Amino acid sequence: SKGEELFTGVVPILVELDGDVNGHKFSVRGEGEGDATNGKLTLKFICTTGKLPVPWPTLVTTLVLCFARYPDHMKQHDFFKSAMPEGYVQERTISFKDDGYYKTRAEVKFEGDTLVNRIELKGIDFKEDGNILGHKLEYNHNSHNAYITADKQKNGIKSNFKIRHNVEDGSVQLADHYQQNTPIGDGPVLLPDNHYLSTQNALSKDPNEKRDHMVLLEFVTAAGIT
Repeated sequence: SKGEELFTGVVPILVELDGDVNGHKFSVRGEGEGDATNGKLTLKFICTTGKLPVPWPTLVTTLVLCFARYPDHMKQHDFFKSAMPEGYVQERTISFKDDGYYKTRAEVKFEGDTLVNRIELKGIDFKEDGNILGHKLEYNHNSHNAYITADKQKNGIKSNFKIRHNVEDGSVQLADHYQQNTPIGDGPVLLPDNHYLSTQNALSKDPNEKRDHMVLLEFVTAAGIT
């Protein structure tokens, strides 16, 4: 639909994150490419301030749903692409069970030929000996479904979902996500019927990279509408 023609091929991506968790300031920069026809993302993220003070897996959801594969019968429900190129604001609260929370605010928009995700993150109330600041999470990210609903009052969408992070002792750390997206422009956006996104992620390391970093492969596909 509207905005779909910006995503017909492979698109370069830039991600910039400025973060502060319990007063520990950090910065992350990512680059790679996205292919919405297959729902595929290929990115490499570097911490540009030293060692990341939180586990890389806790930043995956924060670090571009316009690259989701929406099948033909659902093309009228793709809010994310319909907002382009002006883009959208993506805001989340992420509550970690028995621990602190992240608040994130991002702008996702085209800057010329590159899709850019610029994020501010604040982390508050974390336990210095918990799973997050204590670095106790496995280096992976399991698959999740996220239900998308229309926020007709704000011409946007909303979503809430739980991420289950594997803990190195065999337990699970829950991260409860509430999300709200609002268009930056005022043109015709698509407000969808209820549906969901299915996401898979694989995390790896570049052997020739010396900085603290994360190589990320992601697949996102839409479903739930007949």
